[PDB]
Amino acid sequence: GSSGSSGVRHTVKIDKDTLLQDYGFHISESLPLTVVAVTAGGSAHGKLFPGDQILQMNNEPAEDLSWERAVDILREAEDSLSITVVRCTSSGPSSG
Repeated sequence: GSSGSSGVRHTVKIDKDTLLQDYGFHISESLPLTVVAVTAGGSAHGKLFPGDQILQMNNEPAEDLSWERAVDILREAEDSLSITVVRCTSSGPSSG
């Protein structure tokens, strides 16, 4: 019975750019890896967005994985990076 927050998980791949010298999107140094910025038309264009919470990185549990560890996964990824995030929105109390 795999069920929970409305937010659905979306597995998207990423890659480093030759001009932006980065994987398009960025990540906060804090423990709770949360998309801080998402290039507009780069590698993580659309695939990700500033506000989501990383759930998996290169086939690894985010819970037992912190920014520090992720920083090593972002570089390790040579061919591509299998990053997964959730898509949840404040629905309910939202008033206008």
